[PDB]
Amino acid sequence: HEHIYNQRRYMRSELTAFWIFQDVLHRDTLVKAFLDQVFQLKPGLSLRSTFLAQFLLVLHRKALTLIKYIEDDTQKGKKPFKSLRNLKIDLDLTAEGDLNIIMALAEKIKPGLHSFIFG
Amino acid sequence: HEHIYNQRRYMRSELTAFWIFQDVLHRDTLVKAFLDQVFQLKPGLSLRSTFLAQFLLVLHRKALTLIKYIEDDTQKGKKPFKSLRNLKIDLDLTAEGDLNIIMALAEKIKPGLHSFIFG
Amino acid sequence: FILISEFSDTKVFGTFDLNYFSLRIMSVDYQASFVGHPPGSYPKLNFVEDSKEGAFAYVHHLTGFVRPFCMAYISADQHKIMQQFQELSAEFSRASECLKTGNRKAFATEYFTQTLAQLSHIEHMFRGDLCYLLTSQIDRALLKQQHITNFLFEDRHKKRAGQNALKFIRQYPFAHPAIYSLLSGRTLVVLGEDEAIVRKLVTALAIFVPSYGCYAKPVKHWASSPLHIMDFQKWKLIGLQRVAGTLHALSRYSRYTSILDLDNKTLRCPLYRGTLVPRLADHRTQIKRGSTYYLHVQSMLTQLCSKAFLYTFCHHLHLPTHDKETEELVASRQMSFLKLTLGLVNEDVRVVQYLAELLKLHYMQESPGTSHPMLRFDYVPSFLYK
Amino acid sequence: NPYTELLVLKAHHDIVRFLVQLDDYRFASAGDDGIVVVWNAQTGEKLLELNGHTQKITAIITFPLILTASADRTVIVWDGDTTRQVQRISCFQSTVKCLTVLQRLDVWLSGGNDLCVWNRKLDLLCKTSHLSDTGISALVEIPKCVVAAVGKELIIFRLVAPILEVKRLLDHQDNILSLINVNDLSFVTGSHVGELIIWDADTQQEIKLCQKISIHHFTCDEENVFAAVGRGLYVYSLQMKRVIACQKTAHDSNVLHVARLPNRQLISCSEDGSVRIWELRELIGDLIGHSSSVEMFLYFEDHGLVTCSADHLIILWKNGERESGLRSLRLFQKLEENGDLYL
Repeated sequence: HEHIYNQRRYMRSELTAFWIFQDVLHRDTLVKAFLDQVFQLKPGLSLRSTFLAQFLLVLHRKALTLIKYIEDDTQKGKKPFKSLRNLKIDLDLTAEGDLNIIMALAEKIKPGLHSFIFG
Repeated sequence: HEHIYNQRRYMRSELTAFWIFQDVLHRDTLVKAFLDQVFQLKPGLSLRSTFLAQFLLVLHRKALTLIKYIEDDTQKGKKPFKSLRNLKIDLDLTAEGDLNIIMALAEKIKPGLHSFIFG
Repeated sequence: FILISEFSDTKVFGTFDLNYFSLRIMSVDYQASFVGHPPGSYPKLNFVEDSKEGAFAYVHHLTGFVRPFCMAYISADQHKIMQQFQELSAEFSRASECLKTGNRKAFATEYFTQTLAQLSHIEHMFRGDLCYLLTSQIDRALLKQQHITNFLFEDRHKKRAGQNALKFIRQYPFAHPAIYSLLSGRTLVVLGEDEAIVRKLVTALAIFVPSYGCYAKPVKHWASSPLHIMDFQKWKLIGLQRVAGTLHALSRYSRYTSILDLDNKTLRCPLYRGTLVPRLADHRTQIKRGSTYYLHVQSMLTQLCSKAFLYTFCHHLHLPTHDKETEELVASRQMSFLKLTLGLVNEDVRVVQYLAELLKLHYMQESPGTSHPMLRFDYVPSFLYK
Repeated sequence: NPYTELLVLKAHHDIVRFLVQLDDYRFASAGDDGIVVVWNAQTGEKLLELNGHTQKITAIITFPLILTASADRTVIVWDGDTTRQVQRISCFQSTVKCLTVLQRLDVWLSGGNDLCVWNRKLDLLCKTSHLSDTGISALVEIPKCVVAAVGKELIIFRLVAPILEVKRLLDHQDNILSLINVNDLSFVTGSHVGELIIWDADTQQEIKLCQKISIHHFTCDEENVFAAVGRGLYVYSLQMKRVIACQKTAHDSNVLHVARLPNRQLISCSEDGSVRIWELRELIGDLIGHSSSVEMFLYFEDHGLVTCSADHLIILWKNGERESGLRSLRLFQKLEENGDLYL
């Protein structure tokens, strides 16, 4: 949301001519659990790709139920959001650093969420 | 609350004559942070007792503001509680395993909370 | 909301809702004569914007004098139709072949309803949105990727199922041990009269059952029988009725039941004190429109089946790392696995301890409960809840 | 206590009464249908039905072959792995009720109101008696070769020669309902009223016990003997010659089959459909799995025990911590045998 907003700032303020890597905020829990418990299975027996696809499946399904829960929290974009805390305790997303993954995929296959909830 | 309740069950059901260690649920964050960052100070220079007293001070002050927040959430015991989630996000107590410490001290110097909120 | 029609140099017929009310206001003549051939256009097919959004504009020929005839789409936004060009090209370049290798026969209306049914199938399969089709593509490819664990919960009546599951959970006390009995392998014998209530409770609670194999469900809808142990073998939740008895003769099979009474508001199952079922089913939930809740439960059970996959296929657990095996060592080592790494507590170890066994029985012979009717149980005392 | 999984078997449609072990992975259940279906004790799949008897069953046996009599006056000899009738011996004027096989001199016997000695392969007679008017209800072997038999209420003996005798003994009070051997030197009978009497071998009558409603079955534990009276488990000794501590109420209705696991555990049938396990020095655990009256069981040492009833069902009883570590033992074999996981 700050990237689109500052993108609008820099594009506008560079079209009016003749009319920064801030480090990682905080970690997560799903990728720590996943990378914890993947390296106990065997490498060459097609197990890690199966469990990897299960992890990407629960990531995308959490993304789609986050999209549904924002989509029916307001009247599909009528009212402002104002509902982050119950979204974080209900959807097993109390860590913000693990909220950002599901929120990033949800932005990636539904554009315009971060401006609706953050900006 | 289950200990007082089952205590009433076993005392009553043993006074009508002639008229179990379930393991740790889940961990926390304050004691993990505390035990993480205490063993970097020096042992014999009276620093660990100072920082330990600071930790017990923030534990007891969180207990007293939990007592105040329950005490004014309802009208000091008029209405049923029904307010655990905002208590957990406001008071920096989203982990239940770290809620249980402050809630246990709050029960220890204000009796009758666990029956009011849990049972 | 979106429209679909034809072109030629004017409208021929509408197909979406056949010239409906104020949902359709703008003229087709605005779309007509601007989507034809102003360059002059063998199988031409193109895509413009025309800021509603211009859409897929497959140009077709009839050679016969009536040569200009293209069929056109329209929808709300740009990237729905630009992003899905690959699945809009090869479904109108083949649906036109009914008309092309149809009416190419009669120059040397039989396939008319074929186009007016295939085209309705195209708008029905592309009816939803741009996000829903991308999520269904991703879920399609990922369910193609995994192949073992899909049978456990693979199964719009799911809206009516999950909505009655939410209306079950936040409107019925002590449902955590009932759902524990469903997830653990204990036959939830739903008992009570007034058939439709019991049937809706059965189809509501049918989501949580880990089915045996790649066949439909072990659910049974409203059986009326004394239930000796052959229905407890083949069915994991049963819908018995009251007759104004059965409660006394049914309690003789108290090792294999969880007798949930509708007209008495009691049940009889072991003690559940664990944390996995409360996060599958919290008491108060601020989740509205329970199809969302069914997506939440399906997302959570996928993670549970991932934990059962992990516990099943770890080599250093199940294979004994000793000359002579000692069940204290391998049982304590399995228990140390489900406590530390998976993070389970005192009954969820029993749940994952069961689903792993269903996963072994699917992988090994693809027959649990059909040619290997196991029926594992335990001697844990059930308590009469009230 | 250890048995925590059960696989119900079903092929019959009359009262199942008989079981026998053939070899140590498979058995045979023969009920009153007159059909004999063999099962697989490892994985509960039926193998083959041996059909052909018309009426209800009376006695089955396993001959190192499945020899089987029924209520009609015939005996069918069978065999494993064939599913064909081998022979159709029907030369009896009364119903054959006993098929006790001498393991010493490869003799098959009968009981249909007389005694007839038969042959191993060339299945002919050897000797015929009459010596009865009611029907022989029990047979047993005994050394020094003598074959004991119950006429109605009299113990009558035999002998064998390349040809028999009579050695009548009676000394009873009611008709004899049960008969058992011990390891050697003795044999025990029991009257219908509850008179448990021990003989030696022949040799002399020994004890004329009282105080125990109706006896049903015995069990050799040669330092002591294990009776089965109406809802009781009254235990009688050999050296001490008195009743070592008993159980006045074991089951609710009755006790009608008792046997003994090799690991110093004692197990009984009942009439309500309940199986229980006792330790000598009392109860351990139930095996509640049958609706109506259980009738007989059998104990495989490697894998589980098998029980039948008068509700047509047959139930294996495996444990859930020893038979679950074999599902995940063939799995890793199959996985590394397959190479990949989806191939």
